[PDB]
Amino acid sequence: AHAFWSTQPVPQTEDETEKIVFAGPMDEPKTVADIPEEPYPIASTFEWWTPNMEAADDIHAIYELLRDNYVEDDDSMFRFNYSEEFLQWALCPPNYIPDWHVAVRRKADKKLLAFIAGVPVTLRMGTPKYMKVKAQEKGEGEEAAKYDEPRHICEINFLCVHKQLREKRLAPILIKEATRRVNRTNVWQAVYTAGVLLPTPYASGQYFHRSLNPEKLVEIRFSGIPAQYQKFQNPMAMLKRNYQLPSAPKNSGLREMKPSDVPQVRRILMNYLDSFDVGPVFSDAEISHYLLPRDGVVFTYVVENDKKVTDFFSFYRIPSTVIGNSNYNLLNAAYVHYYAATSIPLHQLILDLLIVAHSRGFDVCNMVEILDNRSFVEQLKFGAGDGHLRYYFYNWAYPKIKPSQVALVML
Ligand SMILES: CCCCCCCCCCCCCC(=O)SCCNC(=O)CCNC(=O)[C@H](O)C(C)(C)COP(=O)(O)OP(=O)(O)OC[C@H]1O[C@@H](n2cnc3c(N)ncnc32)[C@H](O)[C@@H]1OP(=O)(O)O
Ligand SMILES: [Mg+2]
Repeated sequence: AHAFWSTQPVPQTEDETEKIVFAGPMDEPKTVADIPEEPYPIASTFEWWTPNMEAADDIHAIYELLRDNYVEDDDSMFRFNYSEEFLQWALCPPNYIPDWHVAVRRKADKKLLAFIAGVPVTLRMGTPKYMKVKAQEKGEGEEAAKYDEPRHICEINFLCVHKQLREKRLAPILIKEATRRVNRTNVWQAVYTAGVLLPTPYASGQYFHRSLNPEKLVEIRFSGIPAQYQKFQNPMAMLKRNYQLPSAPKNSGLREMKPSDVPQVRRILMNYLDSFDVGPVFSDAEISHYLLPRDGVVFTYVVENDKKVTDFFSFYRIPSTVIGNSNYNLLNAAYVHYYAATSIPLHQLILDLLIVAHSRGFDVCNMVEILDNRSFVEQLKFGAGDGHLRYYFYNWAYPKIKPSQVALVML
């Protein structure tokens, strides 16, 4: 059934995954000198290209590929429209490796046909808590702890093959060439997410959506007027009423994050993320990059009490193209990013996220049920959507975990 994935160092079935008791590698330990130094062969009408993320045209090329060919919902009504500013942010974190960004161009006209991106991430990915307990019970604690140290790996995103080149087996060639470039830098695991089921996730969760401009969401058929709002004489005013929000944040002490906040946000986030099995470790430079406000891209607020940062939240923007509607072209969505609460209940922190997003013109707030996101779904009127996000590793055995034990937000 899987001509390419059956060749790769990943768990092949759920049955195999339910047998995994320790974290660790799947593949032959290899070394850098064993890996081919030459790019993977590709047909003579194509060429490999390494975009220059400091070049505006190169970012534009990648932008147009993804605006016209990247992921859609399952009914082909919405397609992501990541902005050029967001791709420069997401692709160029501290100490990014230019060669981990891999593209195929048609050699004739230099048309971008395919793309995949890798960035560094420092991930805790040792054996999870529930499995470490079984280990203790069998007298296998040392095997179970072997790979506890945070590891410097590759996070993969933005895989895309142009619609005219679909189902020609171009994606496996792009994946093999990214793997080669990453293994040439002495990194042997990756982490990625997908909406589709592939062999084989270590965690899966639903997406949730909090309506901020319900009249537009209904108009573009992102949501409907739900059948129950029919027993009512007037269905939309009632829907607006249901989702209305304050005009200003309710936490006194909330403000935008500034550079001098970086070391306090680092400490409070790192302490919070320790409570999850799988999660990133960020330096001060990586907190600056991922969390300092950037117009149109990432939005971050802290709660300051007695001149100390005690809580914060962040959200990022990804608009979607609305595939043909006469009144609207764009869905403006905010996505819950990292957060940490120490002074107030998480629901009261995240209400201010919704208030800020709504006053900044966002139509919906989205999240996956990772972190402690399930703890504010009902009070903040999030509803499950039709999608899921599945988390995967390349070359890493990992016991199945709940999505509430995952702390890596993927952009
Ligand atoms: C150590 C470092 C390792 C670095 C790498 C780690 C691994 C990273 C892995 C990538 C993580 C990406 C994370 C994200 O960005 S997920 C977002 C993926 N992007 C999209 O959905 C955009 C819209 N669609 C497309 O652009 C194309 O349909 C894609 C490119 C998805 C497939 O193109 P196409 O439809 O033209 O097909 P093909 O004939 O060329 O190839 C068919 C083979 O491709 C396997 N397939 C299909 N979908 C995916 C998928 N999402 N991840 C992995 N594999 C996938 C499929 O099972 C089959 O293999 P097999 O079933 O026959 O065995
Ligand atoms: Mg193809």
